[PDB]
Amino acid sequence: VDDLLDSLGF
Amino acid sequence: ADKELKFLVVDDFSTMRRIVRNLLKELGFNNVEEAEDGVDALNKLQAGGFGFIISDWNMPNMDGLELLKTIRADSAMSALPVLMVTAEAKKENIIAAAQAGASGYVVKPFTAATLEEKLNKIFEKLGM
Ligand code: BEF
Ligand SMILES: [Mg+2]
Repeated sequence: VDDLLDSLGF
Repeated sequence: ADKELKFLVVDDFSTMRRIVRNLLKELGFNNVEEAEDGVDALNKLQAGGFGFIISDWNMPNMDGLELLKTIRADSAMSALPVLMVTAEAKKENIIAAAQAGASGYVVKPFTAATLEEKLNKIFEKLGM
């Protein structure tokens, strides 16, 4: 989840 | 961002709105109004002047995703920053948020420090 948020810039 | 930027805090739970409003105040953002769902939010946005939206995900009548899409599809409001707040992060909702144009996405609860960090990321991206 956090890697997704981080990858998306959130 | 201008300290007087007018925020609209949208959430169907009054206490959560109060908390977000207080966190904003702690950061120096005093110009804040509230809405209890997407319909109510759109109604108050019609009054103009708003510069930032913080919206909850699950709300009756019109939820946060629905509100976000409505804003992004409107010629006068399409550029408004919108920070989504949610009780639970699910990959599917995050991807949905990105597709609809969310400026940010944060899981509650969060501290003032976290709010400040998310706001600044958005300000920086948008040159505010
Ligand atoms: F109802 Be919100 F998505 F926490
Ligand atoms: Mg809710």
